Amino acid sequence: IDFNRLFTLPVTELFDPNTMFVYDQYVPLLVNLPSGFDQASIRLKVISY
Amino acid sequence: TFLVKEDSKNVTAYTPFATPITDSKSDLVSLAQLDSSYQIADQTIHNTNLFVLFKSRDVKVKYESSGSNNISFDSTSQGEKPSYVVEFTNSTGIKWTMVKKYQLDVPNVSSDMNQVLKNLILEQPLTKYTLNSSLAKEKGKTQREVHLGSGQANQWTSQRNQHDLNNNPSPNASTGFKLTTGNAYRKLSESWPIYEPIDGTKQGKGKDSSGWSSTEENEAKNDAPSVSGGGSSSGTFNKYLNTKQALESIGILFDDQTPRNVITQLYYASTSKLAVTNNHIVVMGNSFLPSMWYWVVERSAQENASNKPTWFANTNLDWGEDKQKQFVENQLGYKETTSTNSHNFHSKSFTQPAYLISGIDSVNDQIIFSGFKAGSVGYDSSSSSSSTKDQALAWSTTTSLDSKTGYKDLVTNDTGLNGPINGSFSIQDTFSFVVPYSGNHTNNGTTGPIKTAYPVKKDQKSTVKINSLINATPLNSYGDEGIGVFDALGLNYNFKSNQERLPSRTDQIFVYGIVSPNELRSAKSSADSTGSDTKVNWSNTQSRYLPVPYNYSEGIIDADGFKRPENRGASVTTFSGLKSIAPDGFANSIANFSVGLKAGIDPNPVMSGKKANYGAVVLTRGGVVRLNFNPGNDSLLSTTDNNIAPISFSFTPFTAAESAVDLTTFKEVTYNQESGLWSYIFDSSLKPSHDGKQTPVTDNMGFSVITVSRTGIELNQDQATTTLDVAPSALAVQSGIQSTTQTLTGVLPLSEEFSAVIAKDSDQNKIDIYKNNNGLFEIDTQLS
Repeated sequence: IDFNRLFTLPVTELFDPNTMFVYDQYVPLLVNLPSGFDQASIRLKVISY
Repeated sequence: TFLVKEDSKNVTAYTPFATPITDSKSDLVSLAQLDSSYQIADQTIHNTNLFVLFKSRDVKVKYESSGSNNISFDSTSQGEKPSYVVEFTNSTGIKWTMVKKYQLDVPNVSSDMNQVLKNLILEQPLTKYTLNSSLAKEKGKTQREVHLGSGQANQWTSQRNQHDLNNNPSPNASTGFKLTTGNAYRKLSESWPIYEPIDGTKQGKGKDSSGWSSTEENEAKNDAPSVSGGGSSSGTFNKYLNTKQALESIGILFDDQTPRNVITQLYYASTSKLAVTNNHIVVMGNSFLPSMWYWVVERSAQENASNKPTWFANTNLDWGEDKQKQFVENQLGYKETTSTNSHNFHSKSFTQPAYLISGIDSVNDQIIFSGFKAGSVGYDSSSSSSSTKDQALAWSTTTSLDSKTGYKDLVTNDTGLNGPINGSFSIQDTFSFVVPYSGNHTNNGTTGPIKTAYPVKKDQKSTVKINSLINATPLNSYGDEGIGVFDALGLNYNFKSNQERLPSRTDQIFVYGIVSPNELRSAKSSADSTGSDTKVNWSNTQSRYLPVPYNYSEGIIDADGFKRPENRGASVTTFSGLKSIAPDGFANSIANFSVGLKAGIDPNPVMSGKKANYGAVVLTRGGVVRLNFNPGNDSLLSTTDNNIAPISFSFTPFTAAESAVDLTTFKEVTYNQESGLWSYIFDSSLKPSHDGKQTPVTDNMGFSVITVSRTGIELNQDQATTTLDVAPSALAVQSGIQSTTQTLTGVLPLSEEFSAVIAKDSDQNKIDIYKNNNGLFEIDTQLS
């Protein structure tokens, strides 16, 4: 995984505090998706941090 | 992500979880567009790019005494393989791509340089199996023997004024050591032998390359034949040692069983360490054999330009005080040159020509170096005759007993400045090897001022040929006498109420300093110079007398002024007599070794408005040295009182655990920015396959790791610590990571309180995760 990129910064700005869902740009860095996939169909909820 | 050198050419990347990245094993030699003979010598990370030093096992260099281009690659023997430094970057996983490629061209030689080189002679390198008695050389002519002659004993007091030795109390002081026998001395075009004398007082041939090749080499070959395959070599080994295996392990290149010439050896060894700054790339030699030059490469250099090194002989260093430099220079060789062809380093106006570089690193755009000063003195090549014929001209420069206390006064003390003075002196119920008096002082009272002079007779002045030599060790005088043993072990102390160890300013001299980008630009200018030699000035440098631990030698248990009667005995007085009990993988206990200099920025916060602290650690025989710098000035750390020793250097002794570690097996030195800790990695695979008696080594498997930590009050911590008066020190400690079976690949400093070790115990890899307890390790069986 890419810790050295955007995982260097605190957990704070890795997800929306109000909705508790991981921001839509960070999702491809944590999920193994197939070719030509619509990233709108999936979402990552934060259960603990 | 972490990088791991799998072998001499490949590099594999590993994730922070100690897992390898797939399709990351890159052959950087191929990627750098270099042939199979090339292997990675050193690697460093600057900016975000990988900087790699490469050197070929096929390199051959030549020295021709005639012409303009005196040093050059032997193109005729398919040895035109210069070293290269390559910048590599990530275009992605990990995909390496070459940025810039810099070649390391041979040095430029001036007419003034070539006059010294022409007759320059070099001692065969010190090996793991070289004994005190190998280094031992036959004692030379006495002070009165040279200046007055034989049967002139009764006229020292009378005739001494005429030879400028006015009021000298040492007629029997040795003028040097004979080059008739002992360790081989060879010219840049000549080659060293795989044989080392067991007793250098009676076995070797010295500078007589002709006498060795015609008769002695055959006796050496018959006495010390090499192993062939298994077993333990069926040879007598009574007069000589076969050290071909030890030679190869320190980087000596061979054509079958014959080592390559001195210049080739010198070259290959000079391209060993790498340092990178925003504008420059610096390459320096290794700790095993002396370096006469160093490379300063401007990073903006065109892809097909030739990068020439700068000679050490032009690099003027600050030895501390003006006097401290003269002691080194006045012994380099004789001046005046009433001959013609009496050319040495001092006469052609150079500085110290060689160093045994322990390391090079960079912090905050500054280059940091250290290392021992290689022993370089003059010698006689008269060939009919003069009294000093076939003899090196060296003497002890240790401070006299009556000297004023305080570091500045001890090191500036005029004792042994121009010539010899130390011998053997009975004082009260004890003795000394250091001269008791300096200046006007005598036991009776005071007389005229005491003079010393270069061991060359004013009558034989013209018909004498004083040329130059360089030794493999930090020692200048190899003469078989007591003062040499006391000078090498540090057993010279004064008898005054407040005891201090009297320093030597020529034997066992540790050099260190910090170089700015502009001081590097001067060194580049010096290297690219056309006509004359252009001198370089390095200002933020210092020197220190750092001798080997006395306890590494049998018979010595303390260092004090009072010496026991048994300590005056030739068995614990001479080099040929002294026995070694040294555990640090060296048969000798008299020559000092330094390795792995690594600088690092202190994580601990500093007073607001003050720059972040940084220092460096290097490993020496018997302990750890710490190098202290002031970050506000980017200069060496200093103090107001001159009576205290420069606060820019501190030395902490090793314990049996750290002394047990074989320094010749140093692999890599690392620095954790978060921890503020240094990890010294030793690969036991770097051990030579066979000893001096061609017996196979049974301990050449495994590894060991030492941790170095900052100790003492550090600068700019609070308003009290804005200045210091004590040298902040370091602590060498055997970490807890070690093996005697597994063959190490690399150690990932996984993250602050953890570390991973990659090794092979059959052929298959094994990842060992150790729990880090701020420098101290213990294996976790639960983390596989």
